[PDB]
Amino acid sequence: KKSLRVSSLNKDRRLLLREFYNL
Amino acid sequence: DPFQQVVKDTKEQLNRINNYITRHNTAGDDDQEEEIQDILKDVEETIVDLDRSIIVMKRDENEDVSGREAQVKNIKQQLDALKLRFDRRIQEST
Repeated sequence: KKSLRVSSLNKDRRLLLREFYNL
Repeated sequence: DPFQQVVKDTKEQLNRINNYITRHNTAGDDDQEEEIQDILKDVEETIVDLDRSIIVMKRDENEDVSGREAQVKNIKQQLDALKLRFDRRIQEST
């Protein structure tokens, strides 16, 4: 067994995405 | 800052796969081959998110556009370096 995916990356992507309209 | 966080997540994701390729030279595990292809796709799309963020943020009187697009350029170069390693590696056997 072997694990390549980085923890928190989907969650950080969602924060960046949620900022997109913020004006 | 969420943008800087993604920029960091991505470099580190890219590096993780790079290190894996270095340790498992052999183009084997169909699992990880799929998984690597899945992650790399996710990264292509993450870079569109970062680019998009910059474009809509160009009016924002603080934001460092040129310093940010320079960080995205760098990440594109890193992804492209690794897509090459991966492609080269596939042509090596079995």
